[PDB]
Amino acid sequence: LGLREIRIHLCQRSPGSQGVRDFIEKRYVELKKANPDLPILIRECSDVQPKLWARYAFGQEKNVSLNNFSADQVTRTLENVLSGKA
Amino acid sequence: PTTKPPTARKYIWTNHKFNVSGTPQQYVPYSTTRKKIQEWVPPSTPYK
Amino acid sequence: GVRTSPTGEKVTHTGQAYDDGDYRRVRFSDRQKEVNENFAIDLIAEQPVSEVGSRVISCDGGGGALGHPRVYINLDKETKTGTCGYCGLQFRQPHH
Amino acid sequence: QLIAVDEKLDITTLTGVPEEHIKTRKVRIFVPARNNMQSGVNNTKKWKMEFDTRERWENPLMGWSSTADPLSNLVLTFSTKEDAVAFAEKNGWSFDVEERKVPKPKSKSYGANFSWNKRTRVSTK
Amino acid sequence: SNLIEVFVDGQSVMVEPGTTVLQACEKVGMQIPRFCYHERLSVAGNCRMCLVEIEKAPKVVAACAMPVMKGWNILTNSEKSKKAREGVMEFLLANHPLDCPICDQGGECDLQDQSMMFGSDRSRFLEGKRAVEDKNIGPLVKTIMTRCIQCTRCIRFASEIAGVDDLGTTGRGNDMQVGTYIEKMFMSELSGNIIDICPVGALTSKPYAFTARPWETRKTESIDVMDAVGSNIVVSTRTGEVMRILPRMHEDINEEWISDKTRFAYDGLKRQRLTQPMIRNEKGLLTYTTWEDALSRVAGMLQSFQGNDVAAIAGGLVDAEALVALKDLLNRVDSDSLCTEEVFPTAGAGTDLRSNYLLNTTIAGVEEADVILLVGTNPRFEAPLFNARIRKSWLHNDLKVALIGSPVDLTYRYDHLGDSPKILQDIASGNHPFSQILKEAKKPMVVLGSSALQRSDGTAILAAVSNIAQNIRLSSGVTGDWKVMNILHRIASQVAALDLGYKPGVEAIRKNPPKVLFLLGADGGCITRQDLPKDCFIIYQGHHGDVGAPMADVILPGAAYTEKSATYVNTEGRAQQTKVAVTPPGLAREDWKIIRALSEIAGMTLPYDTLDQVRSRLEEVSPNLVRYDDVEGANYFQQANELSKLVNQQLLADPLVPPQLTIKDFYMTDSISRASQTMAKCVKAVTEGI
Amino acid sequence: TRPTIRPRNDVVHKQLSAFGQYVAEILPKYVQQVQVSCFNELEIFIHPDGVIPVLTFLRDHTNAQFKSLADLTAVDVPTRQNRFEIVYNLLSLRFNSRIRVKTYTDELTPIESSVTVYKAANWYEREIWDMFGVFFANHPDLRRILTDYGFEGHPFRKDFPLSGYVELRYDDEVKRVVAEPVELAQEFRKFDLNSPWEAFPAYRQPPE
Amino acid sequence: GTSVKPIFSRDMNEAKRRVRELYRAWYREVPNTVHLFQLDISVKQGRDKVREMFMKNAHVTDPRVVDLLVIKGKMELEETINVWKQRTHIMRFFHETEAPRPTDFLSKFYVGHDP
Ligand code: SF4
Ligand code: SF4
Ligand code: FES
Ligand SMILES: [Mg+2]
Ligand SMILES: [Zn+2]
Repeated sequence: LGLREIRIHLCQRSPGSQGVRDFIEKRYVELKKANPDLPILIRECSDVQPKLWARYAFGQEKNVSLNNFSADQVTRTLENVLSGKA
Repeated sequence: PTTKPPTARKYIWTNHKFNVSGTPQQYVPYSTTRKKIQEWVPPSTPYK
Repeated sequence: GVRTSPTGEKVTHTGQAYDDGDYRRVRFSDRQKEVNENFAIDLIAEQPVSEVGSRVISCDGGGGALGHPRVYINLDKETKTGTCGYCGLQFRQPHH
Repeated sequence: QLIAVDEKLDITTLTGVPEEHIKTRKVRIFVPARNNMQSGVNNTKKWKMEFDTRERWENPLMGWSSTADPLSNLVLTFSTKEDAVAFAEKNGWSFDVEERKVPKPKSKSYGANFSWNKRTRVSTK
Repeated sequence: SNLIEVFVDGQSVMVEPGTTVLQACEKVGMQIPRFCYHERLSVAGNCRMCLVEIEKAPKVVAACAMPVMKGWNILTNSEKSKKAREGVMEFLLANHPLDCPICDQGGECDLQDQSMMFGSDRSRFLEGKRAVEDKNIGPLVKTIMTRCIQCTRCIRFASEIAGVDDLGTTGRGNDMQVGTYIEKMFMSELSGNIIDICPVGALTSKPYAFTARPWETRKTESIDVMDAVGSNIVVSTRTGEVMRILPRMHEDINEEWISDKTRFAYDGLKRQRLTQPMIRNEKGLLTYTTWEDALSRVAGMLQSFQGNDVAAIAGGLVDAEALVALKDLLNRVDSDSLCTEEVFPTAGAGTDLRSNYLLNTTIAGVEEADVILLVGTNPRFEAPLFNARIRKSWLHNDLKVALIGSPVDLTYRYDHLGDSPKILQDIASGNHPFSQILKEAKKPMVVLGSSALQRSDGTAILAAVSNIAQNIRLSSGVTGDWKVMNILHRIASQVAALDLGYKPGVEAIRKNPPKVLFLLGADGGCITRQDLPKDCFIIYQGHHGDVGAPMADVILPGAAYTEKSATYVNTEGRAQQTKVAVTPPGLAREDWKIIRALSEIAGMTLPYDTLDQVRSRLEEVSPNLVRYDDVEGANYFQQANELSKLVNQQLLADPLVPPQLTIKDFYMTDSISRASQTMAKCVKAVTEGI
Repeated sequence: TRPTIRPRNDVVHKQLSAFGQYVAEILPKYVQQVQVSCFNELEIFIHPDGVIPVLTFLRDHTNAQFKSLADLTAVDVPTRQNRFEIVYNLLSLRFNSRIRVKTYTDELTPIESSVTVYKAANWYEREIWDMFGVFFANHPDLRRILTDYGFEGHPFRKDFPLSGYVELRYDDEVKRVVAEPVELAQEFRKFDLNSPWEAFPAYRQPPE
Repeated sequence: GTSVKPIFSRDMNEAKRRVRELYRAWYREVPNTVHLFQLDISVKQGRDKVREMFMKNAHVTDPRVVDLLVIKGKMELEETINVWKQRTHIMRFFHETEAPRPTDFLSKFYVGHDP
């Protein structure tokens, strides 16, 4: 239940990563200022699919597809992961 | 070789030896090169 | 210039002798270790340096076509002698 | 009359190769790099297939170099990258393909050695 | 377009204006014979081997220097060209010494090959040959000048590429000689490339002398790890032994050059090697043991402790596979104390944004820059090929170069603004003329060395440099897609570890001293046992006996970079993989295999078993690590700058001083080069000339 | 030219070119190419379906009378889609001439057996099957000829290792000769002999 | 269409029928091989080995490859029936002098560098 790190894999120019690119361009700064001590790794994918990774205690990690999501849906998913949901 | 002796050289054997196979003088092959990889020697003193 | 190791094994011209704790020594038990006694480095070290009166000397190893390819050796440096890259003979210009 | 098979080519069961040297081998498909000691480029024309390097050890007698993988010297030559890829696939070998490297065209000018104001001017010939 | 039409043996060729006959010939797949021509050096035109006949032209021309005219028909295999080649080869071989059996160039000699291909088969020279005396230019390059053909390739390389004007010719006629005219050593970080460029055996490698022949060596294409440049190399092996290192042509990284540390430090791989697992006996001394016992002890100590009590430090020569393996192993213990020796500022975006710690302009982008500013770095010794590219663009593009830091010699002239770090603030505020110089530049470049970040005020320096870059961005407008912020690394393992989520620096270990410490090749001495509690369990996994090893309780012998197929990330951010040239010596094993075996022994088995699965895990963590030549990436300078404006840590009144000031500090910088006897000879030579 | 250079024979060159044109005209259904080499050797390239008709025509025609099969072999070129090049060498005693007929096949496409045309083809086809794995349809008795009993693989393929996969020794426990994976005390040393400079400009290929 | 020439079978069903006929022939031959070669194994061991060799290639889906495998099996059976093979050749199917090589990761890690 203890969140250790967040990984966001967005492709640079794929159509399906437009929402993730918009989120990172707009609200990533406020998201990082809300969690100053949380690793939020921004990495680039090849054209397969966008994904989000959350790593919990003792090496357990979960992944969720962010494909075709908008900025609002990405924000919803991130605030769900950062809180006691799912 | 009496009328035509061979050429004398300082490195030529002065005593001919026959086939020494089957005897304690037999040739035993071995690698003639040095050890290639040198291992690290740990210190001989305690560390605390 | 043969030399014996602290174990008694004759050290060859290439400098290889088994370590006292090396099991491969057992191949020489009841037998011998073949070692050539004419060390070439010592033999070539005994040859005198030839005095020649030219800046460039030619060496073919002696014997004409029975030697090595003929090379030409520069002898301008008085600090060191001119050595043949094939035979090891040494040449120098008159000094002193 | 023909039979119209519809499956990808696979001949692994007919080559007599042990299972170890089919599923655990990694072949590299590449154009060999020019030997930097020389300027000739005739050895960088074709594609090569080579296997992954395995263990070599000293022979207790004679100190020779010993091997246990039969594919340590096998090198194949191909005219194109696709031919090598097809050969590797039909033989069932996992492959890594490296794109061909070509030296870029360069602008050479003998008159640049003697420039009026540029730094390309040479101090010696 | 602007292309003109020429013919090579009657075949139409469309070439740009200024193209030489040789380049037009190579466009149709023919290589003109050459000795003095090198495509990366200036045109000399002295050897005359490239003489070729132009149709309807009585006199043959030099294909290397002559621009081709429109409508020209180059006759490359006519009688005139062949007879010219034969005459030139005859003149070249008239005085050449009969040294092929004793020459190291034999079997890979351009003179031999071009005599076999374009010359005659016999001699008609009936005179005596000339002999010249040898020159001592250092302990790296062996010199036998009788084999010299007076091509002048070495002089041009020294003048243009290495920036050292110590080589030249003395005398004239048949007595012209190539040398220094005085007893002087040609000691440079790029000095070893004159061996490669030399067509003949006049210049040869001294450490490599007499050991092997070219036809018996097996070629393994791999990647250099002696710095963060990631130069492509070829490892020459014969009968399971590494023989020498040769450059491999990569246009965007190193072209066809390598540094002297890259070329001559391979012999350190043969000394001070960890071959067997070791443990501590009852006397406190290291004793040989089997893998089972050492792994059982490590697994027991791992199961005993948990969480913050477990930590790991990564060294400078660590591959990504072992990095992710160790990260997973400590994550299954609920430990996040995965740290590197190299320090990067974590304040702000930190490691979250990849562009915050990358050479964003890329090495090939240096050739497009108009002005470059270097902050607190000595690129000549920290990244020799990056400095070589800087000098190349300085020579061919009149690049404007400035430096903040100690006034070191960069082999090119630059503006020295000073060493005080307050100059960064002065430039950012606009009180400096270089602020205007940067404002009016079309393609400005700012490079901050990772060595300057190894200071207590490193975050302040990064913030100031980012502020300078932001001022450039806002003032000069948007150039399109051009990146101004750049971080120059010096450690091969740093970028890969940062991509995986390792904490830069080793501050987390001083904040919470751990009971169990994993030294994954850490030989920097960042933490000794004085920084750790008593009875601390220290595990060192590596390949050399260096400062890290003798303070450990269990030693796990690993593989060197020439003994594994491993991934390394460049300063640019380009992932590259090495290949296996030889196998690890003795009982040493692949590093990720050691970590996976340890995880299985401790019961927390990792999900992967093969190298493809390790790379799939790498793709899961950071997908850029499986793109093996990609250098493209998204730019997030705006967010990083905004997050870096949050904290205002102060600068120190200390002049910026790079760790390497002279050549003597360049040779021995890591575990492999410290065990190298060739590097010891180099240091001895540069310390006292003699 | 003269003392050291091989002399030419234009008369045989024209005769062989004319006969190649003749054969190509008579059998357009199967002939794909006809070549004459500069040392006066005639080569005819055919489709694999034409193995029997072309050989029968060359044996039985009054103007051909190639009654002797000199040799039949295969060449392995891994870079081609059709791996195996099947070469027939024929001799005519009536006209004192030789001819070469060439076709192609891959690992799974059978080639028609020629034992009905030439009885000599029996063992040659057996050897081709043994060394390359090319199956010959309607062969009276097709089986290994050169390799050991139970031998796996086809040694003459370019991807077969030179030393193979198994080696033999006598084992005292089982009191028989056993086969085990190969280990070599000294590994065969691969030599890189090819010069980086081109030797023959007359064979230079387009740079693609 | 893929335009491929067959060897024996038009599709996989005739290939399966040929495989079954070859299996029947080998199953019949096994006791005679045990008697003639004076083998120390039992008939059950020989038939289990024949089944193992047949199931080794169970994944094949190409009828041409199946036909070639059947051809090779018939060649092997003809060698065995005619006593062209010797006892060493028959016993090479059992690998009685090769040590059992472990499969788990830890044992391979301990013994050497091979994956
Ligand atoms: S430089 Fe070349 S031609 Fe001259 S001696 Fe050496 S190998 Fe022979
Ligand atoms: S040393 Fe080599 S590069 Fe320099 S002039 Fe002589 S042959 Fe040319
Ligand atoms: S290559 Fe043109 S003169 Fe030397
Ligand atoms: Mg050279
Ligand atoms: Zn001599």
